[PDB]
Amino acid sequence: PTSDDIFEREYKYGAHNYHPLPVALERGKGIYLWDVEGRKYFDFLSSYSAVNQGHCHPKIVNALKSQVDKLTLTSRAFYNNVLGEYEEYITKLFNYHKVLPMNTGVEAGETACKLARKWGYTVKGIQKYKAKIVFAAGNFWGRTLSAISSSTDPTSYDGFGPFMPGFDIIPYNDLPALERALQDPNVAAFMVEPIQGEAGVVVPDPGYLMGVRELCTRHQVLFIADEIQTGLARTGRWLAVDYENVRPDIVLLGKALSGGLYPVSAVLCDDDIMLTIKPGEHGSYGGNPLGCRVAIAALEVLEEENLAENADKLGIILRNELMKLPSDVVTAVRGKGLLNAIVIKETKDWDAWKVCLRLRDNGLLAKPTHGDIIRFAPPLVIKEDELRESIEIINKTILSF
Amino acid sequence: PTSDDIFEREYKYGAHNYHPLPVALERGKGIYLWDVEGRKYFDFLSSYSAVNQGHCHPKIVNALKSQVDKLTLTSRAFYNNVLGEYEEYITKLFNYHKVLPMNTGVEAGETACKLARKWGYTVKGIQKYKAKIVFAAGNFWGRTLSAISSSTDPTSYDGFGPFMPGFDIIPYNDLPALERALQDPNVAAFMVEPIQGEAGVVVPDPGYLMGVRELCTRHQVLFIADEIQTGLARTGRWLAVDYENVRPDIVLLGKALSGGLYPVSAVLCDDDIMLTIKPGEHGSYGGNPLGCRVAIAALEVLEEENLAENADKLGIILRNELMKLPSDVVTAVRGKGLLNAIVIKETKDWDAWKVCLRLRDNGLLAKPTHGDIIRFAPPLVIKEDELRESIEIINKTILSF
Repeated sequence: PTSDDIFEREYKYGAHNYHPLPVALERGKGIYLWDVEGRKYFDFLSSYSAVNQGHCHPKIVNALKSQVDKLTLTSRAFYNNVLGEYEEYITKLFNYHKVLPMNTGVEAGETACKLARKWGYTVKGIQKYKAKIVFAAGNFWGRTLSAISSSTDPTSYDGFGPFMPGFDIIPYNDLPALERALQDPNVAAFMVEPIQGEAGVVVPDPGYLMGVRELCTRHQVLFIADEIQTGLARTGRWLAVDYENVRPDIVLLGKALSGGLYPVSAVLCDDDIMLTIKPGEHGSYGGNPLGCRVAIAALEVLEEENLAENADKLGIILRNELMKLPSDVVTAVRGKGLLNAIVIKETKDWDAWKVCLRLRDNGLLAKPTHGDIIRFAPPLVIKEDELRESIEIINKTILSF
Repeated sequence: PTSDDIFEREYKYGAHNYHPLPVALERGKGIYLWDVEGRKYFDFLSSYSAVNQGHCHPKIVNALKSQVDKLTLTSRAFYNNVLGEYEEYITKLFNYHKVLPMNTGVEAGETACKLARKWGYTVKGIQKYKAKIVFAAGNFWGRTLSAISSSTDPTSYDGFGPFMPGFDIIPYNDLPALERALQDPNVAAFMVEPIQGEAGVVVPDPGYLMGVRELCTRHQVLFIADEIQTGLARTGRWLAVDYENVRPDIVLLGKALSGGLYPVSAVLCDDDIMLTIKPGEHGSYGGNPLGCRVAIAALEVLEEENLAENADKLGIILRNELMKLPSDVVTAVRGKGLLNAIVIKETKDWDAWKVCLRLRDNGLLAKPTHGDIIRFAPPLVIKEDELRESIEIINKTILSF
């Protein structure tokens, strides 16, 4: 079964909702992926930060193998013995009272919007169904009807309406725009990524998150920080918001929360928000004992291998080296920790897709995000010499055009 | 760590979005659950049909353990070697051209609504954002803002608006009401459960699904059958719709699709619907190689152990025996296969909660659904003598009041 056969079979029997980079992977371990032909690649996407710990981390694998023989799912009609250990662990780790467990990132975002609205009505005193949520242009939090109703990307929402009302959109990285938007007393929450991943690793200016915190507090608005991609050591801190020492009202986690072994996501917040949802009023596989064992292990790997500090150090090296590329062809380099992107001067001859095809040819896997943006985001377990070898692949590729 | 300690820890550190039956489970195998005190229970919920194959089926466990060491997640930016084998398998099994993989049931329902709307606009020719979707009262398909916008249960939507427009609701089990609703040419789809699970195992009348098929065809409306709970042998056929030999336009699968080992869900339909979504326009962990290995195994267990035929035979026995209970206390018995429920004459002295507490005391786990409905739904691997022992527990419990 060749790579072309894999491409062809999916084309026959699977929906056409993606056009992946033409490479067919069979095995992953740490920073490396192997295709069915046996070729070896640096993984410079890390499954959008879901494998921050590297592919198939043995401690996370071992947690899954141990728990799968015991109990994998009771549903929340009953209690399982694991969920509470995990809740105590993660809430103490991030210093919120409570966690609401879900499965995918978009489910955590949906839960956050529901909390915001219930809190708006029952605590802030907004009149029923006037509550607003404000989002930043370029945000991405998944693909339900609600999440695409807050999107400014036409490919995500065009042809899928009508849309969820009550969602307002302002520019990213713009404190006067947030201040203006929050003059409306019916706003219940502002949801924002500390760095916008799918928009192309858009890093806001120093001080933006501090201003977001202050403005949300000043106007009695919940600050929801979406760290589903940026959290869990990817940017060089436990949360990307830690760079500005700000405490969001709601923090969303996902992706790396399982090391890529299981869909686990989390909504963290204090009692005054969490308990506006009463028994029977929300839920989901959420909180199952298998995913909880996996996530405990995945978090322990992050702390025990000091991956945030490694991501900080190596991300400095990565951005410094990438800035040595010619401004003729690479027009920007941006990122924090090991979440980085370059922008290429797209001609009609070359574009980010062709660059990623050639990087693939040269043993490195990256994906383009808008026709001129390429993300460079290897697992945080990468070592300095591996990183420098990968950078030289990048340099060879870009300078080969 | 006692059962009371487990209750207490979750109360401290977890959201209060459930009030589970007070029992703390540590181990599951086949039809049985064990709590942390070591007590043994018949599982008569089957995690809402996610463990149709029984808890921890060894073939599904073995598929997970084999694949977790190889590769668990590349994301859909690249191809993995497993997804296509699974797509070919499941599409050939249910005889649709294509599958769109997702993770949770509500994500499959969201995908279905998105397909319906895109198809409405781009194929049926509905004007943009006039498309309607019709749902049946009592439907349940999860807890996103969209799904609660179609709900008629106030606890699911009250305090969480404003709501998704374009969703219309008619009575269940009512062909004249569907016919009336479909006179509107802007209706793109009707979504319906062949038996409504969370509503209390509401079985529609013989011929309802045939009439739904005919009316949807007559009026150029997509018939979306939600078999996330009813499918995969639970009701005694591969799909609950097979009892009426009808072919929906979209079939949703979930829950048992993984044997409870992994959140896997599926959207099945033919090219003329599926391919209205283009690359970049929808997605998600969806289609990851670990979940695909699990789901292949889980489907093979269903076919190889002939669980649909077992569910049919034993469900006949279960309903016959339950009907022997006095009409003074049990006012209805309903179900197909091993998806069944009883309705109890709730006084102020007794209610379904107290019944389930006592069943728990007597070694059987069931959950109440509306204050007077108790579901009886053990895994399909149950044997006749185990089923009769469980029935006698039910009889002892109900007659003890």
